[PDB]
Amino acid sequence: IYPEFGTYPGGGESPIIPFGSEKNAEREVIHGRWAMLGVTGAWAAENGTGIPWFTAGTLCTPDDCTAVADKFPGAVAPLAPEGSGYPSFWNVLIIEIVLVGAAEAYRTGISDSPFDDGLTVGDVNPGGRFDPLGLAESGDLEELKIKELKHCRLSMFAWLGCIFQALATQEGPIANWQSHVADPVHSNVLTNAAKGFGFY
Amino acid sequence: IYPEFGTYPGGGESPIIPFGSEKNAEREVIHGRWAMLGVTGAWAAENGTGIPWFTAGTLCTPDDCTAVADKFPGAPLAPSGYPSFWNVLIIEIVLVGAAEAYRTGISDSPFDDGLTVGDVNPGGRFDPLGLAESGDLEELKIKELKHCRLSMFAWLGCIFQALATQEGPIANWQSHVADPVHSNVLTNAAKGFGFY
Amino acid sequence: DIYPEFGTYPGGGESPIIPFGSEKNAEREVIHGRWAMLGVTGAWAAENGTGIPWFTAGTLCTPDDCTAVADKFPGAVAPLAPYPSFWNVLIIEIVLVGAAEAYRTGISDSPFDDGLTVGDVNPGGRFDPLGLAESGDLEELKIKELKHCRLSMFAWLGCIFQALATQEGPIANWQSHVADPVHSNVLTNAAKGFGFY
Ligand SMILES: CC1=C[C@H](O)CC(C)(C)[C@H]1/C=C/C(C)=C/C=C/C(C)=C/C=C/C=C(C)/C=C/C=C(\C)CCC1=C(C)C[C@H](O)CC1(C)C
Repeated sequence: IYPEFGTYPGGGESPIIPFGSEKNAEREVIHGRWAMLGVTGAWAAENGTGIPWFTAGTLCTPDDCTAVADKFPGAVAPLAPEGSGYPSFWNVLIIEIVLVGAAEAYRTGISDSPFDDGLTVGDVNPGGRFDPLGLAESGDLEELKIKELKHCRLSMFAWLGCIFQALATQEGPIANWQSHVADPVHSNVLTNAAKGFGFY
Repeated sequence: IYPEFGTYPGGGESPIIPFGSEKNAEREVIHGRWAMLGVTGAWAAENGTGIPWFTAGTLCTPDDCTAVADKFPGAPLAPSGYPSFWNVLIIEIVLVGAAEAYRTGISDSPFDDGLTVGDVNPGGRFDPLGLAESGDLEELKIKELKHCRLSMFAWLGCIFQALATQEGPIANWQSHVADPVHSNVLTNAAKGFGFY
Repeated sequence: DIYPEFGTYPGGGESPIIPFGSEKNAEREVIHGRWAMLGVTGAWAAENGTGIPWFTAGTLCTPDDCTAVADKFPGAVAPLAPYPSFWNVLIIEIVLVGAAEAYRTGISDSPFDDGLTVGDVNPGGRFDPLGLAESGDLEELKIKELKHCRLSMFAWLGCIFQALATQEGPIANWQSHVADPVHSNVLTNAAKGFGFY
Protein backbone atom coordinates (compact mmCIF):
# COMPACT_ATOMS: atom_id res chain seq x y z
CA ILE A 1 0.00 0.00 0.00
CA TYR A 2 1.13 3.58 -0.71
CA PRO A 3 -1.34 6.18 0.55
CA GLU A 4 1.65 8.53 0.91
CA PHE A 5 2.82 8.70 -2.70
CA GLY A 6 3.44 6.40 -5.62
CA THR A 7 2.99 2.65 -5.34
CA TYR A 8 4.84 -0.67 -5.02
CA PRO A 9 6.10 -2.79 -7.99
CA GLY A 10 3.45 -5.49 -7.52
CA GLY A 11 0.55 -3.19 -8.37
CA GLY A 12 0.38 0.19 -10.05
CA GLU A 13 2.99 2.27 -11.85
CA SER A 14 4.84 5.52 -11.21
CA PRO A 15 3.69 8.44 -13.35
CA ILE A 16 7.07 10.08 -12.65
CA ILE A 17 8.92 7.33 -14.53
CA PRO A 18 7.63 4.25 -16.44
CA PHE A 19 8.51 0.88 -14.91
CA GLY A 20 10.82 -0.11 -17.77
CA SER A 21 12.90 -3.18 -16.96
CA GLU A 22 11.41 -5.40 -14.32
CA LYS A 23 14.70 -5.96 -12.54
CA ASN A 24 14.59 -2.33 -11.40
CA ALA A 25 12.30 -3.63 -8.61
CA GLU A 26 15.02 -6.00 -7.42
CA ARG A 27 17.57 -3.25 -8.00
CA GLU A 28 15.54 -0.72 -6.01
CA VAL A 29 15.12 -2.96 -2.99
CA ILE A 30 18.79 -3.92 -2.78
CA HIS A 31 19.73 -0.25 -3.27
CA GLY A 32 17.43 0.55 -0.37
CA ARG A 33 18.81 -2.05 2.00
CA TRP A 34 22.21 -0.62 1.19
CA ALA A 35 21.10 2.96 1.81
CA MET A 36 19.51 1.85 5.08
CA LEU A 37 22.81 0.40 6.19
CA GLY A 38 24.72 3.41 4.87
CA VAL A 39 22.50 6.05 6.48
CA THR A 40 22.43 4.17 9.77
CA GLY A 41 26.20 3.82 9.64
CA ALA A 42 26.60 7.52 8.95
CA TRP A 43 24.16 8.25 11.78
CA ALA A 44 25.84 6.01 14.34
CA ALA A 45 29.45 6.81 13.38
CA GLU A 46 28.86 10.53 13.64
CA ASN A 47 26.78 9.94 16.79
CA GLY A 48 29.58 8.24 18.69
CA THR A 49 32.76 9.52 17.12
CA GLY A 50 31.51 12.77 15.65
CA ILE A 51 33.25 12.60 12.28
CA PRO A 52 31.08 12.76 9.13
CA TRP A 53 30.71 9.61 7.06
CA PHE A 54 32.13 11.27 3.95
CA THR A 55 35.22 12.53 5.76
CA ALA A 56 35.43 9.06 7.31
CA GLY A 57 36.28 7.77 3.86
CA THR A 58 39.87 8.49 4.87
CA LEU A 59 39.38 6.47 8.06
CA CYS A 60 41.99 4.05 6.60
CA THR A 61 44.61 4.78 3.95
CA PRO A 62 47.56 2.60 2.84
CA ASP A 63 49.93 4.71 4.89
CA ASP A 64 47.41 5.40 7.72
CA CYS A 65 44.84 2.72 8.57
CA THR A 66 45.80 1.92 12.17
CA ALA A 67 44.06 5.22 13.03
CA VAL A 68 40.78 3.25 13.13
CA ALA A 69 41.90 1.30 16.17
CA ASP A 70 39.55 1.86 19.12
CA LYS A 71 37.33 4.20 17.10
CA PHE A 72 34.08 2.76 18.34
CA PRO A 73 31.94 4.12 21.21
CA GLY A 74 32.56 2.07 24.34
CA ALA A 75 34.66 -0.48 22.46
CA VAL A 76 36.24 -2.98 24.84
CA ALA A 77 39.65 -2.73 23.15
CA PRO A 78 41.21 -1.15 20.09
CA LEU A 79 40.64 -2.94 16.78
CA ALA A 80 44.34 -3.71 16.51
CA PRO A 81 47.44 -3.01 18.58
CA GLU A 82 47.85 0.76 18.77
CA GLY A 83 50.68 2.18 16.68
CA SER A 84 51.56 -1.24 15.26
CA GLY A 85 50.37 -0.46 11.74
CA TYR A 86 49.46 -4.13 11.35
CA PRO A 87 45.85 -3.04 10.58
CA SER A 88 47.05 -1.86 7.20
CA PHE A 89 44.59 -0.58 4.64
CA TRP A 90 45.83 -3.21 2.19
CA ASN A 91 44.82 -5.98 4.58
CA VAL A 92 41.44 -4.55 5.59
CA LEU A 93 40.40 -3.73 2.03
CA ILE A 94 41.54 -7.14 0.78
CA ILE A 95 39.52 -8.91 3.48
CA GLU A 96 36.57 -6.65 2.73
CA ILE A 97 36.50 -7.12 -1.00
CA VAL A 98 36.93 -10.88 -0.56
CA LEU A 99 33.97 -11.16 1.81
CA VAL A 100 31.78 -8.78 -0.17
CA GLY A 101 32.60 -10.31 -3.53
CA ALA A 102 31.89 -13.77 -2.19
CA ALA A 103 28.58 -12.59 -0.71
CA GLU A 104 27.56 -10.81 -3.93
CA ALA A 105 28.63 -13.61 -6.28
CA TYR A 106 26.68 -16.06 -4.13
CA ARG A 107 23.81 -13.57 -4.18
CA THR A 108 23.65 -13.16 -7.94
CA GLY A 109 24.87 -16.61 -8.95
CA ILE A 110 28.15 -15.50 -10.49
CA SER A 111 30.13 -18.23 -8.70
CA ASP A 112 27.74 -20.67 -7.01
CA SER A 113 25.31 -21.07 -4.11
CA PRO A 114 27.01 -22.75 -1.10
CA PHE A 115 23.64 -23.55 0.50
CA ASP A 116 21.78 -26.51 -1.00
CA ASP A 117 18.15 -25.68 0.00
CA GLY A 118 16.45 -23.43 -2.54
CA LEU A 119 17.60 -19.82 -2.13
CA THR A 120 16.67 -18.80 -5.63
CA VAL A 121 19.07 -16.40 -7.35
CA GLY A 122 17.34 -13.15 -8.24
CA ASP A 123 15.00 -12.60 -5.27
CA VAL A 124 14.86 -9.65 -2.88
CA ASN A 125 14.05 -11.76 0.17
CA PRO A 126 14.36 -15.56 -0.03
CA GLY A 127 14.07 -16.22 3.70
CA GLY A 128 15.10 -19.86 3.70
CA ARG A 129 18.53 -19.07 5.11
CA PHE A 130 18.35 -15.30 5.55
CA ASP A 131 15.45 -15.53 7.99
CA PRO A 132 17.00 -17.07 11.11
CA LEU A 133 14.41 -15.56 13.48
CA GLY A 134 11.26 -16.61 11.61
CA LEU A 135 9.60 -13.20 11.71
CA ALA A 136 8.30 -13.59 8.15
CA GLU A 137 6.56 -16.85 8.95
CA SER A 138 5.54 -15.33 12.26
CA GLY A 139 3.26 -13.20 10.13
CA ASP A 140 2.77 -9.96 8.22
CA LEU A 141 5.70 -10.84 5.97
CA GLU A 142 3.91 -9.04 3.16
CA GLU A 143 3.07 -6.18 5.48
CA LEU A 144 6.73 -6.28 6.39
CA LYS A 145 7.54 -6.24 2.68
CA ILE A 146 5.65 -2.99 2.18
CA LYS A 147 7.22 -1.74 5.41
CA GLU A 148 10.63 -2.84 4.12
CA LEU A 149 10.22 -1.12 0.76
CA LYS A 150 8.97 2.10 2.33
CA HIS A 151 11.94 2.11 4.70
CA CYS A 152 14.12 1.47 1.62
CA ARG A 153 12.86 4.49 -0.24
CA LEU A 154 12.98 6.71 2.84
CA SER A 155 16.58 5.68 3.52
CA MET A 156 17.69 6.29 -0.06
CA PHE A 157 16.10 9.72 0.18
CA ALA A 158 17.95 10.19 3.47
CA TRP A 159 21.25 9.14 1.86
CA LEU A 160 20.70 11.48 -1.07
CA GLY A 161 20.17 14.01 1.66
CA CYS A 162 23.39 13.23 3.52
CA ILE A 163 25.29 13.54 0.25
CA PHE A 164 23.69 16.88 -0.63
CA GLN A 165 24.20 18.32 2.83
CA ALA A 166 27.86 17.34 2.61
CA LEU A 167 28.14 19.07 -0.76
CA ALA A 168 26.60 22.27 0.60
CA THR A 169 27.26 22.61 4.34
CA GLN A 170 30.43 20.50 4.62
CA GLU A 171 29.54 19.86 8.26
CA GLY A 172 28.04 16.36 8.58
CA PRO A 173 24.39 15.25 8.82
CA ILE A 174 24.06 15.14 12.63
CA ALA A 175 25.82 18.47 13.07
CA ASN A 176 23.34 19.86 10.55
CA TRP A 177 20.51 18.14 12.44
CA GLN A 178 21.61 19.56 15.79
CA SER A 179 21.94 23.01 14.25
CA HIS A 180 18.44 22.70 12.76
CA VAL A 181 16.84 21.41 15.93
CA ALA A 182 18.52 24.13 18.02
CA ASP A 183 17.38 27.10 15.85
CA PRO A 184 15.12 25.84 13.02
CA VAL A 185 14.26 29.36 11.78
CA HIS A 186 17.87 30.21 10.87
CA SER A 187 19.23 26.69 10.23
CA ASN A 188 17.83 25.42 6.95
CA VAL A 189 18.95 24.97 3.35
CA LEU A 190 17.78 28.44 2.34
CA THR A 191 19.72 30.34 4.98
CA ASN A 192 22.70 28.27 3.82
CA ALA A 193 21.81 29.43 0.32
CA ALA A 194 21.90 32.97 1.72
CA LYS A 195 25.41 32.37 3.07
CA GLY A 196 25.99 30.85 -0.35
CA PHE A 197 26.72 27.20 0.60
CA GLY A 198 30.33 28.37 1.11
CA PHE A 199 30.99 28.63 -2.63
CA TYR A 200 29.11 31.92 -3.08
CA ILE B 1 1.62 25.05 -36.11
CA TYR B 2 4.81 23.60 -34.64
CA PRO B 3 7.39 23.81 -37.44
CA GLU B 4 10.18 23.27 -34.94
CA PHE B 5 12.39 20.45 -33.68
CA GLY B 6 10.37 17.78 -31.92
CA THR B 7 6.63 17.42 -31.62
CA TYR B 8 3.84 18.46 -29.27
CA PRO B 9 2.26 15.55 -27.32
CA GLY B 10 -0.60 13.96 -29.23
CA GLY B 11 0.73 15.03 -32.63
CA GLY B 12 3.37 13.24 -34.69
CA GLU B 13 4.68 11.70 -31.44
CA SER B 14 8.44 11.34 -32.08
CA PRO B 15 10.18 12.19 -28.79
CA ILE B 16 13.81 11.97 -27.77
CA ILE B 17 12.87 10.85 -24.25
CA PRO B 18 10.23 8.07 -24.50
CA PHE B 19 6.62 9.17 -24.01
CA GLY B 20 5.98 7.27 -20.80
CA SER B 21 2.51 8.66 -20.05
CA GLU B 22 0.14 11.48 -20.90
CA LYS B 23 0.64 12.73 -17.34
CA ASN B 24 4.09 13.87 -18.47
CA ALA B 25 2.37 16.03 -21.12
CA GLU B 26 0.36 17.56 -18.31
CA ARG B 27 3.43 18.19 -16.20
CA GLU B 28 5.21 19.74 -19.17
CA VAL B 29 2.49 22.28 -19.86
CA ILE B 30 2.01 23.10 -16.15
CA HIS B 31 5.78 23.44 -15.58
CA GLY B 32 5.62 25.63 -18.67
CA ARG B 33 3.08 28.04 -17.25
CA TRP B 34 4.97 28.35 -13.99
CA ALA B 35 8.20 28.90 -15.94
CA MET B 36 6.41 31.54 -18.04
CA LEU B 37 5.43 33.37 -14.89
CA GLY B 38 8.90 32.82 -13.42
CA VAL B 39 10.72 34.28 -16.42
CA THR B 40 8.49 37.34 -16.71
CA GLY B 41 8.50 37.76 -12.93
CA ALA B 42 12.29 37.73 -12.79
CA TRP B 43 12.47 40.09 -15.76
CA ALA B 44 10.10 42.59 -14.18
CA ALA B 45 11.65 42.15 -10.72
CA GLU B 46 15.12 43.20 -11.78
CA ASN B 47 14.15 45.77 -14.41
CA GLY B 48 12.09 47.39 -11.64
CA THR B 49 14.06 46.82 -8.45
CA GLY B 50 17.55 46.11 -9.82
CA ILE B 51 18.48 42.97 -7.84
CA PRO B 52 18.93 39.37 -9.05
CA TRP B 53 15.73 37.31 -8.86
CA PHE B 54 17.26 34.62 -6.65
CA THR B 55 18.43 37.16 -4.06
CA ALA B 56 14.85 38.46 -3.74
CA GLY B 57 14.20 35.72 -1.22
CA THR B 58 17.47 36.67 0.46
CA LEU B 59 16.22 40.24 0.63
CA CYS B 60 13.11 39.04 2.43
CA THR B 61 13.79 37.61 5.87
CA PRO B 62 11.75 35.68 8.48
CA ASP B 63 12.19 38.50 10.97
CA ASP B 64 11.84 41.40 8.47
CA CYS B 65 10.10 40.83 5.16
CA THR B 66 9.56 44.59 5.27
CA ALA B 67 12.91 44.65 3.47
CA VAL B 68 10.90 43.77 0.34
CA ALA B 69 8.10 46.18 1.18
CA ASP B 70 7.29 48.62 -1.62
CA LYS B 71 9.92 47.35 -4.06
CA PHE B 72 7.56 48.05 -6.98
CA PRO B 73 8.33 51.02 -9.27
CA GLY B 74 5.90 53.91 -9.56
CA ALA B 75 3.59 52.87 -6.71
CA PRO B 76 3.07 51.92 0.34
CA LEU B 77 3.01 48.12 0.30
CA ALA B 78 2.42 47.97 4.05
CA PRO B 79 2.50 50.55 6.88
CA SER B 80 5.57 49.62 11.59
CA GLY B 81 7.30 46.65 9.99
CA TYR B 82 3.93 44.93 9.57
CA PRO B 83 4.76 42.74 6.52
CA SER B 84 6.25 39.57 7.95
CA PHE B 85 7.59 36.66 5.99
CA TRP B 86 5.39 34.26 7.95
CA ASN B 87 2.49 36.66 7.33
CA VAL B 88 2.78 36.58 3.60
CA LEU B 89 3.62 32.87 3.86
CA ILE B 90 0.42 31.91 5.70
CA ILE B 91 -1.74 33.94 3.32
CA GLU B 92 0.31 32.28 0.58
CA ILE B 93 0.03 28.71 1.83
CA VAL B 94 -3.73 29.10 2.10
CA LEU B 95 -4.14 30.59 -1.38
CA VAL B 96 -1.76 28.32 -3.30
CA GLY B 97 -2.80 25.21 -1.37
CA ALA B 98 -6.43 25.95 -2.14
CA ALA B 99 -5.69 26.64 -5.82
CA GLU B 100 -3.64 23.45 -6.22
CA ALA B 101 -6.19 21.28 -4.40
CA TYR B 102 -8.84 22.88 -6.60
CA ARG B 103 -6.81 22.12 -9.71
CA THR B 104 -6.05 18.45 -9.03
CA GLY B 105 -9.19 17.61 -7.05
CA ILE B 106 -7.93 16.38 -3.68
CA SER B 107 -10.34 18.88 -2.07
CA ASP B 108 -14.02 19.24 -2.95
CA SER B 109 -15.18 21.21 -5.96
CA PRO B 110 -15.21 25.02 -5.67
CA PHE B 111 -18.28 25.35 -7.85
CA ASP B 112 -20.63 23.35 -10.07
CA ASP B 113 -19.55 25.28 -13.27
CA GLY B 114 -19.09 22.27 -15.57
CA LEU B 115 -15.37 22.09 -14.89
CA THR B 116 -13.29 18.99 -15.54
CA VAL B 117 -10.94 18.04 -12.73
CA GLY B 118 -7.46 16.95 -13.78
CA ASP B 119 -7.54 18.36 -17.34
CA VAL B 120 -5.46 21.28 -18.63
CA ASN B 121 -6.74 24.45 -20.30
CA PRO B 122 -10.40 23.54 -19.78
CA GLY B 123 -11.29 27.15 -20.48
CA GLY B 124 -14.67 28.79 -20.19
CA ARG B 125 -14.38 29.93 -16.58
CA PHE B 126 -10.65 30.70 -16.73
CA ASP B 127 -11.12 32.78 -19.92
CA PRO B 128 -12.96 36.02 -19.08
CA LEU B 129 -12.52 37.25 -22.68
CA GLY B 130 -13.45 33.93 -24.28
CA LEU B 131 -10.38 33.81 -26.52
CA ALA B 132 -10.53 30.01 -26.52
CA GLU B 133 -13.87 30.03 -28.35
CA SER B 134 -13.31 33.17 -30.45
CA GLY B 135 -10.17 31.79 -32.07
CA ASP B 136 -9.66 28.25 -33.30
CA LEU B 137 -8.40 26.41 -30.24
CA GLU B 138 -5.90 24.03 -31.89
CA GLU B 139 -3.18 26.37 -33.14
CA LEU B 140 -3.71 28.40 -29.97
CA LYS B 141 -2.72 25.40 -27.81
CA ILE B 142 0.22 24.96 -30.13
CA LYS B 143 1.33 28.49 -29.31
CA GLU B 144 0.58 27.74 -25.65
CA LEU B 145 2.97 24.81 -25.49
CA LYS B 146 5.54 26.50 -27.73
CA HIS B 147 5.85 29.59 -25.54
CA CYS B 148 5.75 27.24 -22.55
CA ARG B 149 8.77 25.35 -23.87
CA LEU B 150 10.61 28.57 -24.71
CA SER B 151 10.08 29.95 -21.20
CA MET B 152 11.14 26.67 -19.59
CA PHE B 153 14.37 26.69 -21.59
CA ALA B 154 14.76 30.33 -20.59
CA TRP B 155 14.30 29.41 -16.96
CA LEU B 156 16.87 26.58 -17.28
CA GLY B 157 19.27 29.11 -18.76
CA CYS B 158 18.58 31.63 -16.00
CA ILE B 159 19.15 29.13 -13.19
CA PHE B 160 22.35 27.75 -14.72
CA GLN B 161 23.55 31.27 -15.44
CA ALA B 162 22.85 32.51 -11.92
CA LEU B 163 25.07 29.55 -11.07
CA ALA B 164 27.69 30.54 -13.65
CA THR B 165 28.05 34.34 -13.80
CA GLN B 166 26.57 35.02 -10.31
CA GLU B 167 25.17 38.33 -11.56
CA GLY B 168 21.62 37.69 -12.81
CA PRO B 169 19.89 37.58 -16.19
CA ILE B 170 20.00 41.27 -17.12
CA ALA B 171 23.71 41.25 -16.34
CA ASN B 172 24.14 38.49 -18.91
CA TRP B 173 21.95 40.39 -21.32
CA GLN B 174 23.98 43.58 -20.79
CA SER B 175 27.33 41.76 -20.94
CA HIS B 176 26.22 40.17 -24.19
CA VAL B 177 24.84 43.31 -25.84
CA ALA B 178 27.54 45.81 -24.87
CA ASP B 179 30.19 43.38 -26.16
CA PRO B 180 28.68 40.54 -28.23
CA VAL B 181 31.90 38.95 -29.36
CA HIS B 182 33.72 39.04 -25.99
CA SER B 183 32.27 38.95 -22.42
CA ASN B 184 30.17 35.93 -23.56
CA VAL B 185 29.73 32.32 -22.33
CA LEU B 186 33.08 31.15 -23.65
CA THR B 187 34.97 34.20 -22.44
CA ASN B 188 33.34 33.70 -19.04
CA ALA B 189 34.64 30.14 -19.14
CA ALA B 190 38.01 31.45 -20.38
CA LYS B 191 38.42 33.91 -17.51
CA GLY B 192 36.80 31.35 -15.21
CA PHE B 193 33.42 31.26 -13.54
CA GLY B 194 35.00 32.40 -10.25
CA PHE B 195 36.09 28.87 -9.28
CA TYR B 196 38.90 28.17 -11.76
CA ASP C 1 32.15 -15.33 -27.26
CA ILE C 2 31.43 -12.01 -29.01
CA TYR C 3 30.84 -9.20 -26.48
CA PRO C 4 31.07 -11.03 -23.13
CA GLU C 5 31.30 -7.62 -21.52
CA PHE C 6 28.38 -6.39 -19.41
CA GLY C 7 25.30 -5.63 -21.48
CA THR C 8 24.45 -6.39 -25.08
CA TYR C 9 24.89 -4.63 -28.40
CA PRO C 10 21.94 -2.59 -29.79
CA GLY C 11 21.20 -4.91 -32.72
CA GLY C 12 20.50 -7.96 -30.55
CA GLY C 13 19.37 -8.36 -26.96
CA GLU C 14 17.70 -5.87 -24.66
CA SER C 15 20.05 -3.78 -22.54
CA PRO C 16 20.71 -4.79 -18.94
CA ILE C 17 19.64 -1.38 -17.52
CA ILE C 18 17.93 1.16 -19.82
CA PRO C 19 15.14 -0.37 -21.92
CA PHE C 20 14.50 1.23 -25.28
CA GLY C 21 12.28 0.87 -28.33
CA SER C 22 13.76 3.44 -30.74
CA GLU C 23 16.45 2.59 -33.30
CA LYS C 24 17.34 6.30 -33.39
CA ASN C 25 19.31 6.11 -30.15
CA ALA C 26 20.91 2.87 -31.38
CA GLU C 27 22.21 4.92 -34.32
CA ARG C 28 23.15 7.78 -32.01
CA GLU C 29 25.35 5.80 -29.64
CA VAL C 30 27.71 4.80 -32.41
CA ILE C 31 27.97 8.26 -33.87
CA HIS C 32 28.44 9.85 -30.40
CA GLY C 33 31.16 7.40 -29.70
CA ARG C 34 32.92 7.92 -33.01
CA TRP C 35 33.00 11.63 -32.26
CA ALA C 36 34.29 10.76 -28.82
CA MET C 37 37.12 8.58 -30.21
CA LEU C 38 38.25 11.46 -32.33
CA GLY C 39 37.98 13.78 -29.30
CA VAL C 40 39.80 11.53 -26.80
CA THR C 41 42.45 10.59 -29.35
CA GLY C 42 43.09 14.24 -30.08
CA ALA C 43 43.22 14.72 -26.31
CA TRP C 44 46.41 12.70 -26.07
CA ALA C 45 47.80 13.79 -29.39
CA ALA C 46 47.32 17.49 -28.73
CA GLU C 47 48.19 17.42 -25.02
CA ASN C 48 51.34 15.41 -25.82
CA GLY C 49 52.30 17.52 -28.83
CA THR C 50 51.82 20.93 -27.19
CA GLY C 51 52.10 20.12 -23.49
CA ILE C 52 48.87 21.92 -22.53
CA PRO C 53 45.47 20.58 -21.45
CA TRP C 54 42.65 20.36 -23.98
CA PHE C 55 40.23 22.52 -22.01
CA THR C 56 42.72 25.40 -21.98
CA ALA C 57 43.46 24.49 -25.61
CA GLY C 58 39.90 25.61 -26.26
CA THR C 59 40.56 29.11 -24.90
CA LEU C 60 44.02 29.22 -26.45
CA CYS C 61 42.16 30.64 -29.43
CA THR C 62 40.43 34.00 -29.06
CA PRO C 63 37.70 35.58 -31.18
CA ASP C 64 40.06 38.38 -32.08
CA ASP C 65 42.80 36.04 -33.29
CA CYS C 66 44.02 32.43 -33.36
CA THR C 67 47.83 32.38 -33.80
CA ALA C 68 48.72 30.27 -30.77
CA VAL C 69 48.48 27.06 -32.81
CA ALA C 70 51.08 28.43 -35.25
CA ASP C 71 54.11 26.13 -34.90
CA LYS C 72 52.38 24.54 -31.89
CA PHE C 73 52.14 21.21 -33.69
CA PRO C 74 55.04 18.79 -33.08
CA GLY C 75 57.41 18.29 -35.99
CA ALA C 76 55.66 20.79 -38.26
CA VAL C 77 57.97 21.40 -41.21
CA ALA C 78 56.28 24.79 -41.71
CA PRO C 79 53.84 26.49 -39.31
CA LEU C 80 50.23 26.51 -40.46
CA ALA C 81 50.14 30.29 -40.21
CA PRO C 82 52.33 32.18 -42.71
CA TYR C 83 45.84 34.68 -41.36
CA PRO C 84 46.16 33.16 -37.91
CA SER C 85 42.69 34.46 -37.06
CA PHE C 86 39.86 32.69 -35.28
CA TRP C 87 36.98 33.85 -37.47
CA ASN C 88 38.86 32.97 -40.64
CA VAL C 89 39.21 29.39 -39.44
CA LEU C 90 35.78 29.49 -37.80
CA ILE C 91 33.66 30.19 -40.87
CA ILE C 92 35.50 27.49 -42.78
CA GLU C 93 35.17 25.06 -39.86
CA ILE C 94 31.47 25.67 -39.31
CA VAL C 95 30.77 25.49 -43.05
CA LEU C 96 32.72 22.26 -43.53
CA VAL C 97 31.26 20.58 -40.44
CA GLY C 98 27.76 21.85 -41.14
CA ALA C 99 27.94 20.50 -44.67
CA ALA C 100 29.19 17.18 -43.34
CA GLU C 101 26.25 16.96 -40.96
CA ALA C 102 23.74 17.86 -43.65
CA TYR C 103 25.30 15.33 -45.97
CA ARG C 104 25.42 12.54 -43.38
CA THR C 105 21.89 13.06 -41.96
CA GLY C 106 20.01 14.10 -45.10
CA ILE C 107 19.35 17.80 -44.57
CA SER C 108 21.02 18.55 -47.94
CA ASP C 109 21.75 16.45 -51.01
CA SER C 110 24.61 14.00 -50.97
CA PRO C 111 27.55 15.27 -53.09
CA PHE C 112 28.29 11.75 -54.32
CA ASP C 113 24.83 10.18 -54.36
CA ASP C 114 26.66 6.84 -54.45
CA GLY C 115 23.79 5.17 -52.60
CA LEU C 116 24.90 6.25 -49.13
CA THR C 117 21.64 6.37 -47.23
CA VAL C 118 21.85 9.09 -44.60
CA GLY C 119 19.95 6.86 -42.22
CA ASP C 120 22.81 4.36 -42.43
CA VAL C 121 25.65 4.68 -39.93
CA ASN C 122 27.70 2.35 -42.13
CA PRO C 123 27.65 3.66 -45.72
CA GLY C 124 30.67 1.56 -46.58
CA GLY C 125 29.89 1.91 -50.29
CA ARG C 126 31.98 5.09 -50.30
CA PHE C 127 33.52 4.78 -46.85
CA ASP C 128 36.13 2.34 -45.46
CA PRO C 129 38.56 3.27 -48.29
CA LEU C 130 40.97 0.49 -47.32
CA GLY C 131 38.04 -1.84 -47.92
CA LEU C 132 38.40 -3.71 -44.64
CA ALA C 133 34.59 -4.00 -44.69
CA GLU C 134 34.82 -6.65 -47.43
CA SER C 135 38.32 -7.90 -46.60
CA GLY C 136 36.98 -9.30 -43.32
CA ASP C 137 33.55 -10.22 -42.01
CA LEU C 138 31.54 -7.10 -41.21
CA GLU C 139 29.71 -8.23 -38.05
CA GLU C 140 32.71 -8.74 -35.77
CA LEU C 141 34.20 -5.49 -37.01
CA LYS C 142 30.96 -3.70 -36.12
CA ILE C 143 31.37 -5.03 -32.62
CA LYS C 144 35.00 -3.94 -32.41
CA GLU C 145 34.19 -0.40 -33.45
CA LEU C 146 31.25 -0.29 -31.04
CA LYS C 147 33.32 -1.52 -28.11
CA HIS C 148 35.88 1.20 -28.81
CA CYS C 149 33.02 3.66 -29.27
CA ARG C 150 31.74 2.92 -25.77
CA LEU C 151 35.26 2.82 -24.38
CA SER C 152 36.08 6.23 -25.68
CA MET C 153 32.76 7.75 -24.64
CA PHE C 154 33.37 6.59 -21.09
CA ALA C 155 36.96 7.82 -21.37
CA TRP C 156 35.72 11.23 -22.51
CA LEU C 157 33.25 11.31 -19.63
CA GLY C 158 36.04 10.42 -17.27
CA CYS C 159 38.40 12.79 -19.05
CA ILE C 160 36.05 15.73 -18.57
CA PHE C 161 35.37 14.64 -14.99
CA GLN C 162 39.05 14.64 -14.12
CA ALA C 163 39.26 17.91 -15.93
CA LEU C 164 36.80 19.34 -13.45
CA ALA C 165 38.34 17.73 -10.39
CA THR C 166 42.09 18.30 -10.83
CA GLN C 167 42.37 20.62 -13.86
CA GLU C 168 45.85 19.18 -14.44
CA GLY C 169 44.95 17.45 -17.70
CA PRO C 170 44.15 13.79 -18.53
CA ILE C 171 47.64 12.59 -19.40
CA ALA C 172 49.22 14.68 -16.63
CA ASN C 173 46.78 12.91 -14.32
CA TRP C 174 47.97 9.67 -15.91
CA GLN C 175 51.63 10.52 -15.26
CA SER C 176 50.85 11.49 -11.66
CA HIS C 177 48.93 8.23 -11.18
CA VAL C 178 51.64 5.96 -12.56
CA ALA C 179 54.30 7.90 -10.63
CA ASP C 180 52.77 7.09 -7.22
CA PRO C 181 49.51 5.15 -7.68
CA VAL C 182 49.03 4.57 -3.94
CA HIS C 183 49.03 8.27 -3.00
CA SER C 184 47.74 9.70 -6.31
CA ASN C 185 44.20 8.72 -7.37
CA VAL C 186 40.61 9.98 -7.17
CA LEU C 187 40.37 9.28 -3.46
CA THR C 188 43.52 11.13 -2.42
CA ASN C 189 42.44 14.03 -4.63
CA ALA C 190 39.10 13.90 -2.83
CA ALA C 191 41.12 13.92 0.40
CA LYS C 192 42.59 17.21 -0.81
CA GLY C 193 39.01 17.85 -1.78
CA PHE C 194 39.41 18.40 -5.54
CA GLY C 195 40.62 21.94 -4.73
CA PHE C 196 37.18 23.23 -3.63
CA TYR C 197 37.04 21.82 -0.12
C1 LIG D 1 28.02 3.58 6.47
C2 LIG D 1 28.87 4.70 6.01
C3 LIG D 1 29.71 5.18 6.96
C4 LIG D 1 31.14 5.59 6.60
O1 LIG D 1 31.64 6.55 7.52
C5 LIG D 1 31.25 6.15 5.17
C6 LIG D 1 30.59 5.22 4.13
C7 LIG D 1 30.70 5.85 2.74
C8 LIG D 1 31.44 3.94 4.12
C9 LIG D 1 29.11 4.89 4.48
C10 LIG D 1 28.53 3.75 3.66
C11 LIG D 1 27.67 4.01 2.44
C12 LIG D 1 26.76 3.11 1.66
C13 LIG D 1 26.95 1.63 1.68
C14 LIG D 1 25.79 3.73 0.95
C15 LIG D 1 24.79 3.13 0.12
C16 LIG D 1 24.04 3.96 -0.62
C17 LIG D 1 22.96 3.67 -1.56
C18 LIG D 1 22.86 2.29 -2.15
C19 LIG D 1 22.14 4.69 -1.85
C20 LIG D 1 21.01 4.67 -2.74
C21 LIG D 1 20.62 5.83 -3.27
C22 LIG D 1 19.51 5.95 -4.16
C23 LIG D 1 19.27 7.00 -4.96
C24 LIG D 1 20.07 8.26 -5.05
C25 LIG D 1 18.09 6.98 -5.79
C26 LIG D 1 17.56 8.10 -6.30
C27 LIG D 1 16.36 8.03 -7.06
C28 LIG D 1 15.45 9.01 -7.04
C29 LIG D 1 15.61 10.28 -6.26
C30 LIG D 1 14.23 8.84 -7.80
C31 LIG D 1 13.14 8.15 -7.44
C32 LIG D 1 11.90 7.98 -8.23
C33 LIG D 1 11.43 6.82 -8.79
C34 LIG D 1 12.28 5.79 -9.56
C35 LIG D 1 9.98 6.68 -9.14
C36 LIG D 1 9.10 7.71 -8.40
O2 LIG D 1 7.75 7.58 -8.79
C37 LIG D 1 9.59 9.14 -8.61
C38 LIG D 1 11.11 9.30 -8.43
C39 LIG D 1 11.63 9.98 -9.70
C40 LIG D 1 11.32 10.26 -7.24
